[PDB]
Amino acid sequence: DQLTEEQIAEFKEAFSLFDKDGDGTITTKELGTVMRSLGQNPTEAELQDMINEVDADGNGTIDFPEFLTMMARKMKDTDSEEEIREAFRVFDKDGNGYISAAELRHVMTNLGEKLTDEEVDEMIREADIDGDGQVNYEEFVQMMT
Amino acid sequence: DQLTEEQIAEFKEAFSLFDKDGDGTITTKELGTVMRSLGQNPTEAELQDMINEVDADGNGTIDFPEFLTMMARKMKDTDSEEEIREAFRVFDKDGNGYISAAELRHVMTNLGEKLTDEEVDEMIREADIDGDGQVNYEEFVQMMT
Repeated sequence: DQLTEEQIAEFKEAFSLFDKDGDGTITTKELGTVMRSLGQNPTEAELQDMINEVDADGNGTIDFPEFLTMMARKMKDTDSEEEIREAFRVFDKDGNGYISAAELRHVMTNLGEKLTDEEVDEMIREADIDGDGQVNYEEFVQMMT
Repeated sequence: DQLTEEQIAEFKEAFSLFDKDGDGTITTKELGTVMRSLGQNPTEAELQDMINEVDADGNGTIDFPEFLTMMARKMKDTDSEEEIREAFRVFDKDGNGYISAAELRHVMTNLGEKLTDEEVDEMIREADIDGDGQVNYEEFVQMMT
């Protein structure tokens, strides 16, 4: 029991999405963002380990292969419940455990309708992402209108 | 200018959604969350006025007929980009104008692929949601589980 074709393609999609060089490597800083864009946010420590097992050679970079292999060995102990909870956490501002039913709806049904699973990828590529994955949303609005 | 049938149908789906009771009548807050669930955050004077306009008999509620009448007068002054802007603002937790690309991708492609429009509506109905449209997200996580 390994990673299906879809999973692989998912990891490949997230990695490439935050790998501006277009080559096949990403800094340790971008690793955290790649993970979060996958639904699992690692602790500063968990990420640290990952960077070591891969490029503990202080080079700071990570190759898609070394990353894919790493993702497979850890994709064993990973329940779908974690990823979903992270998705809802995005709506929790104060972190108090609650979210607005309205925002949830408006984001899932409205904005989800106006955007295809492939337009989000492109908009992020075209837009200029921060070194922490942070983006100025007016760019998404400007390109959607 | 008249409202399309798709419009009318949304205003009706949202109205009944947050009308926990069953009587085509909702409170001032329920109104606010209904309209936010449609992509249009209304001002607190704006809401008060939509209620003081109709329910000027003490109750402090509003029914679908008048709701739709106002929405018709309201929609004639609202556009599409402002609904997009509000969906992205959902991501800017601190209101600095920036959001996490990682987070945006995750809830739009991952979470948004694990459920449909009716599921979101179905889940919102089965979930305990207080007067502010606020809901404990652990519920949604469990419903999906």
